[PDB]
Amino acid sequence: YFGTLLAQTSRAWRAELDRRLSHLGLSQARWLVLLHLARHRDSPTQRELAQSVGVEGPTLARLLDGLESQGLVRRLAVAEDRRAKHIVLTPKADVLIADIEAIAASVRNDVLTGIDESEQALCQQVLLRILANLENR
Amino acid sequence: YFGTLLAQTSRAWRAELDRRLSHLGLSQARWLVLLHLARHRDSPTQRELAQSVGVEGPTLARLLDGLESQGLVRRLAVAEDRRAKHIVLTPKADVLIADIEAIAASVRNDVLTGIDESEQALCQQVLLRILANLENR
Ligand SMILES: [Hg+2]
Ligand SMILES: [Zn+2]
Ligand SMILES: [Zn+2]
Ligand SMILES: [Zn+2]
Ligand SMILES: [Zn+2]
Repeated sequence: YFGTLLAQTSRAWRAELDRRLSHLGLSQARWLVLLHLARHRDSPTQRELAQSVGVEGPTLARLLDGLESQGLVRRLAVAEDRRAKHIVLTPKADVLIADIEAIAASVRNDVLTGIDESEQALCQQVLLRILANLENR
Repeated sequence: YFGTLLAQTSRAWRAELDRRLSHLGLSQARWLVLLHLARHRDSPTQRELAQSVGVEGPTLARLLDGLESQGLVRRLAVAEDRRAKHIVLTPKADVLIADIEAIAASVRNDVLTGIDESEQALCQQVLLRILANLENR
């Protein structure tokens, strides 16, 4: 049950990151929204962020209210022809994102212990094909 | 962001299974509880099932109320020295589980298209080490 092994490994890794991030009080998915904002250079729309964070739109709206309440995000227009609200991080958020990335790097280091760089690369190519098979549905 | 590629691939595969199962009206995780019951030979406790399905206990209790309401599961004692409630499938559930497994096999077939048996095996060994690294925390 290949799909089950993938889901279990993914759940275990996100549990471990949620544990290492637990001091930050960023409950529900909220730290994972921040992490994804930190990682893309474009400012996403709500629709784009929900896609990548992996959550329904109405769920993201609640997550975003939380982060916005804490002064970590704003919903803003970003171009003369991008008038919809885009989600942008604030300067306040930067000491926070720096810490979240450092902790996410720590979990990545530790969970990859003992795994060969070539085998990691091969594992990634298998996952990318599974994803293309799904996305090309 | 290896962890992100794993989570995205896992989310895409579970989305696809949820799509193929959508006619069965087994909303929230409920079909995934059934699938896990179908796949283990022992009857799990609530604690065991929550672990493997990947959900908090109180969340599983609601999922289970749903399935129990539909006559798909019972919570029962299973031994003279296993007096706690164990979750058992009903005979009613069998035409249902048969269909869910057939559909889960279809998704597995299709998402593995183009991926070599050796590379699948290698991918699984990488995931198993990541999981052991996490479980040996
Ligand atoms: Hg892999
Ligand atoms: Zn913490
Ligand atoms: Zn992202
Ligand atoms: Zn359906
Ligand atoms: Zn199971």
